[PDB]
Amino acid sequence: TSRRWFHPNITGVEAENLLLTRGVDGSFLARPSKSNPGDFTLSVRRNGAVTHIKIQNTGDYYDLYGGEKFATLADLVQYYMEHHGQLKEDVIELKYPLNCADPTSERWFHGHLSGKEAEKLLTEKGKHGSFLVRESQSHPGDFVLSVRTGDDSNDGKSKVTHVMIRCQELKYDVGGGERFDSLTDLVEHYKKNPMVETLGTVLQLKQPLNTTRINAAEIESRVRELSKQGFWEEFETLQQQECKLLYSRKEGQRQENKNKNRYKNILPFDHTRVVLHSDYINANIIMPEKKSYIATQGCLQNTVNDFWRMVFQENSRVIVMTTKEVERGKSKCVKYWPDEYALKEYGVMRVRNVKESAAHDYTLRELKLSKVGQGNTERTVWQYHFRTWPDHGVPSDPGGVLDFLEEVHHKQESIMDAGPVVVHCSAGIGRTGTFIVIDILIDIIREKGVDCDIDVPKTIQMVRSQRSGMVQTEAQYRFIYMAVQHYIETLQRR
Ligand SMILES: CC1(N)CCN(c2cnc(-c3cccc(Cl)c3Cl)c(N)n2)CC1
Repeated sequence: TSRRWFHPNITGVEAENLLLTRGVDGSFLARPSKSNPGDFTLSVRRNGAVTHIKIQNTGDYYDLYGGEKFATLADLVQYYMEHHGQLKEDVIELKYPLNCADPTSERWFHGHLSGKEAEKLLTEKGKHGSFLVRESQSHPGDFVLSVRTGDDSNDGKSKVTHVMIRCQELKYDVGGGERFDSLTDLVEHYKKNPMVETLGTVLQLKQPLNTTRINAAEIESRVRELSKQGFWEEFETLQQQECKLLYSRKEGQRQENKNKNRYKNILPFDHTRVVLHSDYINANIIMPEKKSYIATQGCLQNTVNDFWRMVFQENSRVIVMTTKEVERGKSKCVKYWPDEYALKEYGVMRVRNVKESAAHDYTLRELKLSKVGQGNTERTVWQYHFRTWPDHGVPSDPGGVLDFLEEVHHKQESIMDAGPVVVHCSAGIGRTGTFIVIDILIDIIREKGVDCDIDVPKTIQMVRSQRSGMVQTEAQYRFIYMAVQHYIETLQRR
């Protein structure tokens, strides 16, 4: 629960020299692979030298070359830090995190801000405990910590306080006392032991100032601002918080459930998993914080029957399939529906394919699900199979996805008693999280209009607290922004 071992702005050479001059045998760090965008590299020191292990994320999961697949870098690191003797060349041990000092991935670091801007933002958007750290324009190389204190203006009950931070010999201080190795160490220190002014005011550092909430109508401008690197800084800052979602996943780790996971390490949270009324399926309920989703994996051969038990149990009437049955040569989902016009039984569940409708970007399958033994349990389940998603990367234009979800939305709305919408791909976190986050953001705009606030990272973080790894890559993070922008332009044209 730390994640100081990730260095977002480090070359392969610098990582080698940091392990050799400030590390020891066992010291490790992770960095984004500059060789290919979207990849990563685990750099470990061993026997007086540096070994680089490749981690690939094409959009579905983190693939540790020579290792196992994970939903987050945090789980990857924790897995091998606790299972000493799994990563091998001769076992290669992860012992000591080489902590990063870069604050460019901290939610509260706004190097650009000035004095007035910091006060204006903290005044207009901030509440009690809202703080931020910026670089001082007065003293080149120093920083300033701004904090708003008071009660939730124009009365004096609240105020803003500026606390200078001096950077001397690679370490930071507030003018006296202890000196910290980085701004993060300084901040985390005063989040526990807040400063106390001479007259009693406690400079509490509750939450960082929110700068990612925007008005939907003004999405076009925020997109341009994030393009000359902004997306990357904002996305890795979201990744920096993944270590705050280390929730219980005991049920998926039982022996009797191990073979129900397409990837043993990608598991559902206990507190949001779908419990079947034998009870286990790798799926989670996603509740936006009326319409909910079930984010789940692609069916294994031995989980098709459980999959339909879930669909029936939850009264789901729509399935969003976002992957071909095979991609890049490897399987991603077992065909769990019968051929057109055919009827087939999956355990106690019975499925008829009434008719298939081919579209440009997807295939629709009108399915009639029922329970064997009782001829009053029949309901129509509409499977929307999106088939035009590239094996590598993301769509170049979001119109296909948006038209796809627009149709999926209206079907769901036309069924009164409908339960959660089932969305799945390979591991059910990458594309599945992308489709679900876009659907959530689009829902808000369609209801409240373009004059509403939306917050992309906050929405992804809220979804990640219900299933780990939702939305996997920066390409998918950027594509979400583009889909929202495209949808906004449609509304403004009509
Ligand atoms: C410029 C900067 N150094 C990087 C971008 N920026 C921010 C701010 N806030 C979030 C955020 C918002 C809601 C939930 C979560 Cl979990 C997060 Cl992390 C974020 N992802 N980036 C500010 C500082």
